[PDB]
Amino acid sequence: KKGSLDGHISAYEKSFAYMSERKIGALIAIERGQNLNEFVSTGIRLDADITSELLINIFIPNTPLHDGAVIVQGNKIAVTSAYLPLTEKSGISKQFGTRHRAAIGLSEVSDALILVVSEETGGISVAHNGEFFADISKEKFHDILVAIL
Amino acid sequence: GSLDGHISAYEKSFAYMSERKIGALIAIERGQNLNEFVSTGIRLDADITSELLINIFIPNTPLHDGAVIVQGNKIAVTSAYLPLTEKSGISKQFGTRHRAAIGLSEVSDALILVVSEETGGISVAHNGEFFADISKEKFHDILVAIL
Amino acid sequence: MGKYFGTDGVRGEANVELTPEMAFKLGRFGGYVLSQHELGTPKVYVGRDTRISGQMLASSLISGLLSVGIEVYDLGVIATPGVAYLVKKDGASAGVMISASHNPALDNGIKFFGGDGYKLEDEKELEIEALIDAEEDTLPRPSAQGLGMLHDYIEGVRKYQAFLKTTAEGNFEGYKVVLDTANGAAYTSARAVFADLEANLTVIGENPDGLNINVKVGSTHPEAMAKKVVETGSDLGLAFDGDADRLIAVDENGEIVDGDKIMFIVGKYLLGQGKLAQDTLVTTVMSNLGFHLALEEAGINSVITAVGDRYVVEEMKKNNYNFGGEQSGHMIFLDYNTTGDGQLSAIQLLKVMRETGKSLSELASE
Amino acid sequence: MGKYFGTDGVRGEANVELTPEMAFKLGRFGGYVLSQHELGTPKVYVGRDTRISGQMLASSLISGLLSVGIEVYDLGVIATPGVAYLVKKDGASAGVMISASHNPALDNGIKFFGGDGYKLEDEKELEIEALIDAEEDTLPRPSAQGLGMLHDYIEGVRKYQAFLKTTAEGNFEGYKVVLDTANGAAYTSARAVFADLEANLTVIGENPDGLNINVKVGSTHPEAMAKKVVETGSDLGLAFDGDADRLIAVDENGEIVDGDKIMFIVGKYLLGQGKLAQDTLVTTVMSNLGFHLALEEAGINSVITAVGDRYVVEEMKKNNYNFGGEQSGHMIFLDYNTTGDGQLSAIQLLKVMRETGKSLSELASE
Ligand SMILES: Nc1ncnc2c1ncn2[C@@H]1O[C@H](COP(=O)(O)OP(=O)(O)OP(=O)(O)O)[C@@H](O)[C@H]1O
Repeated sequence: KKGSLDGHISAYEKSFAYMSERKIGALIAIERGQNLNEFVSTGIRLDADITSELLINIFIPNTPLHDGAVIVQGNKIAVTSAYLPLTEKSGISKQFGTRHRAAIGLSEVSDALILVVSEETGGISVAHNGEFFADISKEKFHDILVAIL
Repeated sequence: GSLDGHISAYEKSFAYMSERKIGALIAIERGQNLNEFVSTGIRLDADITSELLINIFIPNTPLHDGAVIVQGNKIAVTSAYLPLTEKSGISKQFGTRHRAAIGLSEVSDALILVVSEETGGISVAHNGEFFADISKEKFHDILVAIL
Repeated sequence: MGKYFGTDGVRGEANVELTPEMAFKLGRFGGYVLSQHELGTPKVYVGRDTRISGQMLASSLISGLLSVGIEVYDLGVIATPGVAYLVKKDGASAGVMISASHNPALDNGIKFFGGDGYKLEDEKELEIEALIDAEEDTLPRPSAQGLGMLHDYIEGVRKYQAFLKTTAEGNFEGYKVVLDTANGAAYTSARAVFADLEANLTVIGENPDGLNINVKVGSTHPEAMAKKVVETGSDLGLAFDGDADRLIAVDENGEIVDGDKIMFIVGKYLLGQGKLAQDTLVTTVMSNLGFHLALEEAGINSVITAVGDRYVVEEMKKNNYNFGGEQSGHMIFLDYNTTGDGQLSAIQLLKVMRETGKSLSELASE
Repeated sequence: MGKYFGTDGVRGEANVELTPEMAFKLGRFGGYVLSQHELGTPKVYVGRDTRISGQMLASSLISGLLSVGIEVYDLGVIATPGVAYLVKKDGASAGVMISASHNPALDNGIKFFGGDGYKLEDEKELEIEALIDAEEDTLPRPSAQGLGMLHDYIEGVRKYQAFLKTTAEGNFEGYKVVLDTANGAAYTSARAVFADLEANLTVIGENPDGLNINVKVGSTHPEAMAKKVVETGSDLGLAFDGDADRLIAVDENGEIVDGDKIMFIVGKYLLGQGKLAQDTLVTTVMSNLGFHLALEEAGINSVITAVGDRYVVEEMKKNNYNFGGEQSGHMIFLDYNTTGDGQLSAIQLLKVMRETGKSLSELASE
């Protein structure tokens, strides 16, 4: 948690945008009221600081870290071998795979505000702290990440 | 150090990259200086596991360029340029990445992880000497001798 | 062939018959044609085989299409079926692939993968012909605003690989295979695909150097992959085409398994399992006349479409059938992928050998 | 002068003055005039700015490069100094930078350099214009083996980043810097060079946008860099240009420190270390009269030539000195660079301020 992580938020936003133009759909985390570590204890974490190259090469599909989601703490994301708990409701739009529905589940159960790039839904959408938003502007994502980073 | 997990993970990652023909040239240091040549490239200081190594050495990717230099029971390098060799007996069939792996044989004091991106043959040139095209058990014996 | 379109796009020799400036023109005017039929900015794809002179035509067409406004994201070195599957999966409005398959290295393909997901529609070809036929180039040339940046799509190998692992339909592990890359479309994704089934892999010609495409390996002289099958002692064979569309293989004995023979094997494994829910499968009269006799003995009804897969796909869309093709090996499982895919055909054959109990030494004997 | 190529090469409005088709003609014509005097297949390198239309013309030139057999191992984000240094240390035969520099995004500028280190001479551009303006078509087209294949030199930019760091010859730590790329090409080398040098990082307009290169930030609008450096307490402020051709300085007092003051500071620092010249440093007549008066009082010999950076380079090469710089900001510090290098000039200025200890406020005394 520093200004280096504050700029790493912008770097992660740039990586998510370059994924959105290339449909590299994955899910990430930023803790927002409780630890994800109980759900983040599944695999071999990294705790390496959030860098553009590391995430942009990690969250690609058909590779050793395609499955699951990215879990983070501090200035670092704990690799990718551990996703949060999925949802339990069905009144919301059913227009996505595990990614958007499971991130909204992390909104529903955890207090998270999780950035989750969409392959099944194309763009980037934010579910946050018991609420959500869909397909928002790049400036909205940057402002949200800077505010709740 | 009793690196029965670290060397096993590096061996498993190397075999996984060799069979599927993943092209890279990685390294882990030894009892001499290796940080000055490593500070040039991008930094991750990543925790060491075989799956993350296969991820970082995946071809046509963001971190797919340059060597992977490791210190201790972890890895910290991304695209840091190693010093090339000057010995005359460099194999032309050995790649320029393999030539760079041969670079460390006289300006460092360690081994490397050399995987051919054209045929997948095994290669190592450490402590001045070398060992090439070793099998999985033979490279396992090489890493046990490294420990 | 229209005013400037060939049979499956543009087929010819780069910088010998076709012109690189004409390739940029067929990119730009084609971009205008694509822009004049869809609201919003058209998002397309691009692909090319590993031909030696191939990259020049793809670069010229990518530069030409970059001006018309449709920001063509490009993904070089990938299969044509992979490019089509990515175009129909990620949400593309168009696509491009470049491959010539059975032809020698003196020519390279140019194929505009249409927005439908099948081959390019007639209206798109007519519009591209019109915009390359008129004299003036009246396309809207954006100076700064509206220009399309070239976003590289180097992750295009990953999605096309991911279409194979879903089409595995169970593991192909344990068996021993031979995959001759033929310095073509198999040089990028097919080695990782056949390895991704966790089987023993023996590759031939997987170190392409550009000018080695379709030379002494592949669907032009399959005796070499059979000699490698005999020496390596693997069970089944696999010898891809130039664009990973066609398929052929040698058995563990070394003989030649026909494309209609692979069709009969896949059809028996289908009609036994009930997956081919349109059980009267399509067929081509370009195969041997005894192949239809074998089909009639097998108890599967067959129709006759013209030589080539265009009218085959047309009849597949007309009468709503799933499997049907020529004798080249295009086992186009239309319920599993977009179009002719040699990797998908090899995956289906591996599934047949895995589930049928009997090995490949008994499937082709029907 | 050439009809399109001029002083700083060819600079015309994209898709208005120089057509991209003419660029695909120009790259091939430049190849067919590049391979005249070398032996074998000669090599080159290419770089460009961050403009959205910059990628289109560079892609067209790369497409034309595969017409006469010009093998390219190039990049897409570097300064003209980067391509010059790569040409000097790579032993290649050509180097081209695609950028319109200080102008707006409505035009792009393609100019081929000289492999020796300076710009290309009169004969090269004259023969290229002769080839382009020739009515007929005589450029050979390599179809068989002999045509090259393009390669990515993404690891090659690290050489340009290290060489400037090597030419610094001293850490840039301590002096808290505020770099100003301002949607140029310094987002690829300057940020990494300063971060490796243990300096301070605060960059305004460091993110390229496509139509924001040299727009309301940079060499043609230095207000934002000075404002942010004053607001963030920067002890030193430096700014670059779109093509990084010039260099401008942001003082601690919130004023504007220009190229004449930069040249005076560099000349005094080289006078202290005994590396200015024999006795004479070059000078453009467009500098302020106070600058030349302070130079005359300083005692270093001043020579005035024709207005223009090309005349500055010619005077530097003829007068056997080792420095030359016009008040716009193009400073040929040939003791560490092949040609005009804004980043190397800023590195030399920061090392001068570190070694001498003279204040940022008093650096503009002469
Ligand atoms: N000094 C170096 N430090 C780090 N990485 C290097 C160095 N030199 C080369 N490389 C790496 O190797 C690549 C070039 O090596 P090259 O691919 O020619 O060899 P190879 O893979 O061993 O052989 P082949 O090309 O025959 O498969 C570079 O792109 C880079 O990733």
